[PDB]
Amino acid sequence: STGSATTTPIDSLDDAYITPVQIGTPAQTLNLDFDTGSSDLWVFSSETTASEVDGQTIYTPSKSTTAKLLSGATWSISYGDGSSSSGDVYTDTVSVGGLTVTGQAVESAKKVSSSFTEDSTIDGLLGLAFSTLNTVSPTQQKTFFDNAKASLDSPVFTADLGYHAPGTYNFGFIDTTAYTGSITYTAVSTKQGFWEWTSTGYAVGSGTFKSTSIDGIADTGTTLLYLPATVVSAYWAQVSGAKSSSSVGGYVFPCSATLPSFTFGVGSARIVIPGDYIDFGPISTGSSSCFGGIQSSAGIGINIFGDVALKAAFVVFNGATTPTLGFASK
Repeated sequence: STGSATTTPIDSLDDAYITPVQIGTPAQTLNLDFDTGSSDLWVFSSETTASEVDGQTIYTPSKSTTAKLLSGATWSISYGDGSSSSGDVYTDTVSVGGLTVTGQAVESAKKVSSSFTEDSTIDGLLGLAFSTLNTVSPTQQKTFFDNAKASLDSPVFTADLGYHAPGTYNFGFIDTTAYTGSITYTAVSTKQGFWEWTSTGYAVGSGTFKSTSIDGIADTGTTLLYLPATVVSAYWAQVSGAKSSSSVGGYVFPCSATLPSFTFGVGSARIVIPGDYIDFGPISTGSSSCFGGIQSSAGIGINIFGDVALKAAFVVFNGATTPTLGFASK
């Protein structure tokens, strides 16, 4: 089998992307944030504290003839941005772009933190990291991809995120019309549960490529590109007036600037992020200070190839027995 679904930016900055997902019988369609950095499929629901729902579409398990309470199971997750959610668990039928999994764990939120409430466009998350990170207790549950894998034509999914435009998540096949040149595959460590790989270096604008190993994760659920402070300083030093602002929480730059591109290495191949992809707009409405899309990872503990980097590429998440990642230009 295969599946193919369009993913759409939630706002004019590409802060996140939502993908429609069918849950239950009859189908209830919710718009989920596909997150290769986590491993829980959780939804706003009829069980979510009413004051914490503000415009999201909710899953109502009592209206699904295929929903079954997973008795005793609870979940609770905290994300790198400080947000969190928790609740109980149902199994139900879940379909993405025509690919159907029966018996998928659907984690129903009883509580969500303010950032989720305040984002009316995201109805939940669909985790695509490794199932070892799934938070359901006492019986850990599998991701949608893990449950689908055996049925797929090939044990892969691909992320093709757009810049200020829709893109595609495919399951079970590689669309050879969706990229240019060849796909370069690179090794993955699953020891931390992530799609963790090692970039071979970077360049800033038209500058020379610096060969240096940068370990990080391919994370569709993180907006920006988080890299070591040395790399990030070298980037912003090429933008007149750019500075790191403790009060804003990162590098800012004059909105009048033209940003240089940023290149990252995948083996001997190179992915070029155009400068415009690194502009996240005014820090507050009407400000002439703009927020940068490349930020230091020094306070995170891990480097994160988030959407800013991934949207410049066609990305293969290869879930074969030994997983690997593939990157192509597009």
